[PDB]
Amino acid sequence: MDARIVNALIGSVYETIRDVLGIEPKTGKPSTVSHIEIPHSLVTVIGITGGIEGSLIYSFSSETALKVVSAMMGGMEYNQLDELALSAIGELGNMTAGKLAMKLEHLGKHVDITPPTVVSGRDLKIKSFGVILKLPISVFSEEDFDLHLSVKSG
Amino acid sequence: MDARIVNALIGSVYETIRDVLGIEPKTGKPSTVSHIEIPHSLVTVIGITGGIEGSLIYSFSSETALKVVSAMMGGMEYNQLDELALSAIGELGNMTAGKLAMKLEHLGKHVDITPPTVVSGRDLKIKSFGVILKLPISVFSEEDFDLHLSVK
Repeated sequence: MDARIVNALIGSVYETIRDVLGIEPKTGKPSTVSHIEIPHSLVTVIGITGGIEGSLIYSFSSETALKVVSAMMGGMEYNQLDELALSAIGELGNMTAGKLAMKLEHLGKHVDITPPTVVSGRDLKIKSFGVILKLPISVFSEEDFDLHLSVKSG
Repeated sequence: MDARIVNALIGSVYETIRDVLGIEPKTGKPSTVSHIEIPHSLVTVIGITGGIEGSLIYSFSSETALKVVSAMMGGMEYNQLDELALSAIGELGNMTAGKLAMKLEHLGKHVDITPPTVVSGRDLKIKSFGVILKLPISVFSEEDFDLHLSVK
């Protein structure tokens, strides 16, 4: 996969979780993986079409979901994964793909971002297609966001 | 939601769950829902961009899944749900969305399709965004496939 892409992703995650959560993230080291293990119970999926067709998938614990939402809410404490709570997460990732989309444009990659689809369950397993990039991310805890970027084509 | 779309969807599903699986299915009755109530454990999610922004979410069971595989793999037998089985499952949803897209093209709207993502779990709950259309499908069992098309 193109480092430009990998970099384009990194910047989007960095800039985004800084403006929305107000905290500077710690991007980890890029890494190709064969499948996707979800240790959590909350997973979001965002499609991408065009220059590159695949996806952006990120998940995390319920405890982290809260700190996340509470952060988007300016500071208001929180502890209830209501409907808006799911929208919070969905909004976070959407804004991310939103920035990733713009950055790919500059480099000449015209892609379109799909709305998010937030899934939550117990023993979760996902099956994506294309080459799976893994980007380690530390927001509040050490690596509390295990994000992936699939590229079927592009 | 533009019935001209539900139109392209049910026909797409129909014409696809028909040629790929060789069986004509019964499309239930189009419903409008406030959210997606997941009655199964395996979902196939496919996204739409362009003319419309939304998704296509097939919901089916593990049992229902292997019957699709066998129905695709020349009708032989299939017991485990391994990667191949999975890739088959996606292609089916993918071939559908592909036809939905193709029908959309002829009515003005230009849309692009995302590759599918199969997810599975205990106590599933999918949060979707936008307006939603529910369409029940019966292939083998009665309503063994519940599909949702959330939009813009």
